[PDB]
Amino acid sequence: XLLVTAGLVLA
Amino acid sequence: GNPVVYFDISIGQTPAGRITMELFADKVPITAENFRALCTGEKGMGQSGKPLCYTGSFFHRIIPQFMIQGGDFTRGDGTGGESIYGKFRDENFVYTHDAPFLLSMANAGPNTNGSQFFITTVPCPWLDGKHVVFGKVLEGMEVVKSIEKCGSQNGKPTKSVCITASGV
Repeated sequence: XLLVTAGLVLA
Repeated sequence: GNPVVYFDISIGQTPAGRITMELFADKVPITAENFRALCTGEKGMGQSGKPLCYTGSFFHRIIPQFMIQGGDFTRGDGTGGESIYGKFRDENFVYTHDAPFLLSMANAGPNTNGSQFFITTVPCPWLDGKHVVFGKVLEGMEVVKSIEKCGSQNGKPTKSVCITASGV
């Protein structure tokens, strides 16, 4: 999807 | 009252210009101070053995019609970064992602703020209550748009986007 993570980018 | 900081940006080897940002230290003082100090580099060397500073780091993940993400000055790929504090808690969710050109913290879940951040290029309300919004772009909106156009659906930039200088 549209997330803003740090390490495991998800959907 | 609110600090104003800047990034000078190169796209490839070509200076693109400057993004100038207001930090909402009045409402989000801990989060704003972390970002301000990482722009100046004034806290010096960090726990990762690298300068606590955005200078030289890249926008490593760029998604058109979503946002531009940077601030990983320790690993350069989204797996690193560190705050001046050594992760920190989500300070508050006073501000919402209701506009493009807002600055907000990337994280790896609740209370995991480090140095990574993003500048929105669309409203991102699905992120409200999960990412701490702490400032906005004052000038250099067109530079953000130029960075955004360097994005991809998998987030990998099509051209490197470097913060060649940062500070107050």
